Amino acid sequence: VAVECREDLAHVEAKKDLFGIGQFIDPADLTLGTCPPSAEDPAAQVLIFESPLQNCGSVLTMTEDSLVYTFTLNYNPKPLGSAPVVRTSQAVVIVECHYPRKHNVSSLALDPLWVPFSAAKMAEEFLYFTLKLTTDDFQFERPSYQYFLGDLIHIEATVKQYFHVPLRVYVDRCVATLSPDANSSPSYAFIDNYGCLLDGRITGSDSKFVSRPAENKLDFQLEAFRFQGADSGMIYITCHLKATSAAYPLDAEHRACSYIQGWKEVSGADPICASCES
Amino acid sequence: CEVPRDVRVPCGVPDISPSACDAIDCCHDGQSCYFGTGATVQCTKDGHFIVVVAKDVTLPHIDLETISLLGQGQDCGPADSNSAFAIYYFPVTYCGTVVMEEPGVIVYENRMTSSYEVGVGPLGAITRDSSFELLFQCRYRATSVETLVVEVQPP
Amino acid sequence: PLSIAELGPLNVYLQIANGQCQTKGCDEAAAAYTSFYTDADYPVTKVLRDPVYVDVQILGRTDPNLVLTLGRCWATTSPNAFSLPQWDILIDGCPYADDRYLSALVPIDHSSGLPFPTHHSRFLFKMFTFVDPHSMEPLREKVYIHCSTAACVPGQGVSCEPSCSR
Ligand SMILES: *[C@@H]1O[C@H](CO)[C@@H](O[C@@H]2O[C@H](CO)[C@@H](O[C@@H]3O[C@H](CO)[C@@H](O)[C@H](O)[C@@H]3O)[C@H](O)[C@H]2NC(C)=O)[C@H](O)[C@H]1NC(C)=O
Ligand SMILES: [Yb+3]
Ligand SMILES: [Yb+3]
Ligand SMILES: [Yb+3]
Ligand SMILES: [Yb+3]
Repeated sequence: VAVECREDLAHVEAKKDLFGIGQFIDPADLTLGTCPPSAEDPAAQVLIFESPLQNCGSVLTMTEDSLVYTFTLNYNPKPLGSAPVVRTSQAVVIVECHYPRKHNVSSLALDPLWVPFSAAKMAEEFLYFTLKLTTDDFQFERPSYQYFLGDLIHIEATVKQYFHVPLRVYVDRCVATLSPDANSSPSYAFIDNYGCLLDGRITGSDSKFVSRPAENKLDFQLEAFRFQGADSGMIYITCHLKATSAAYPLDAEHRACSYIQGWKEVSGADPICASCES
Repeated sequence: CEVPRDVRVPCGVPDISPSACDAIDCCHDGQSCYFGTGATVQCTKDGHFIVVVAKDVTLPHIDLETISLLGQGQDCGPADSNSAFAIYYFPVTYCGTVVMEEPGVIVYENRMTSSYEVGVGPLGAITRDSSFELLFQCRYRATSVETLVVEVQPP
Repeated sequence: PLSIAELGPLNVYLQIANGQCQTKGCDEAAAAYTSFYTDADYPVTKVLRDPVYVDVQILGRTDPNLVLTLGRCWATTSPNAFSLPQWDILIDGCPYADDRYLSALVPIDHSSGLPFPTHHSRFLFKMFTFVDPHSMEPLREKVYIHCSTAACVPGQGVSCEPSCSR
């Protein structure tokens, strides 16, 4: 008598010579649990039972480590002939199939995919500047751009702040001509050398810068002149403007100068214009 | 520039020419200007940043609640946006923007960084959020040239 | 009486399905487990935050009395289930609470139509990648998933169903 505990069915090879006494046994008076399957075996004398693990009255039990399937193999022979005499005893065999119930089932590799972002964008823009004429108090526009000889042409230069850091504007160069072309002769560079207002030095005029009403603002006054032989009074003033933060120092290039009996400029920082003596 | 039309943020002005729209990292279609794929940064004469970000810049498409600027504040959050993009609009003096000087340029710099969360357990650390970083500058040009005209006559 | 006895095998396997939609508006939870990956599909590239469906099944059984319950389920970088780093997925069947991308069990079997539905145990979570514990930058080392299981038979009399703090 032997057993094989397959995954889904049980195979039970019982012996015909169950008692081992050279006797017939089994006039179909035997069952495995409640089912009595018998596969004819006329050569090995082994009656082959088969039964699903949960069938034929199997008892499923459990332990910390194992499951169990129990089958009751029963043999209850009927009396043979017209008498109650039974030749052999009943038989019972405990059949247990244990199964490990705890398993660490794993999986194959999964490749994690993502895409980080890193870049360095950039964009550019221009500041806002204006050069304009002013009335005699530097507060309002003077659209009457016509003046007489010797009159003081009041002029404002401004850079517009908006939401920028506080700025300071400078006049780098200013040339006067009789045509819009800055290189057209005649020309007169009345502001040069990084803001040196040379007119006050050259003509002795009262041409001079005016203290900044605002850092983004700059003011000055120019004495009117013409050119010898010029029939028209038109003068085409062309300038160049710079602007930086007010945190930037007053230096040899970012200055605004005028020769007022010497050099005293940008509202007090006089020595900065020391290099206008050239 | 295959942006679906229901989420197209416009650039420039309706009269903007195709060349002007392409010169500012925006795409044209013959009748409109809208921001293209990726991300874009633009600057304006009034002194503000324009930051346009698409949700596809990173994988996974970052849940927009997690991103913050270099500095924080009320005016430092997202502005009007849509399902695919987000726009940040703020002065260049705001939200931790750094300012720098160059002899001929005024530079503003700001960097967006998303805080991608790291999850921690007793035996290790993981994450499910992709990192984000966007450095950008605005560079305003000085050295503007201006001209006016007068007339002078004898007294 | 005699007490003949022998050993008996029991096999379980864990596989990955696919949350596809054969029609617009399909149920992703039920559609997830309509097909699974073969070994040739691996390494299966998966995006971060993506859903990951997991099916555990008892193989080759005709016993309807077995209910597959799950203990600890976790993930590591290597096939060694005891390697580091690790991240928990399930605890005693209940989800690992210290994870805002929470895991969840999916015991849809009233409509799965599969035979012996209690032999299967299914759950999903969101894909991740491991992070270096000192650089805070995510690594590119493959993710491996592992579980621990138990055969929880009602005949024995047990409440292995996850009693969880929801
Ligand atoms: C199947 O997976 C389980 C995990 O659920 C494995 O059990 C784990 O076994 C390790 C030892 O290999 C245990 O680690 C130990 O932890 C204690 C503290 O709990 C520590 O003092 C020891 O030095 C050691 O590090 C781990 O705790 C344990 N986990 C659980 C939940 O019990 C099991 O080994 C795996 N393999 C099987 C079951 O064949
Ligand atoms: Yb044990
Ligand atoms: Yb036993
Ligand atoms: Yb969200
Ligand atoms: Yb909007």
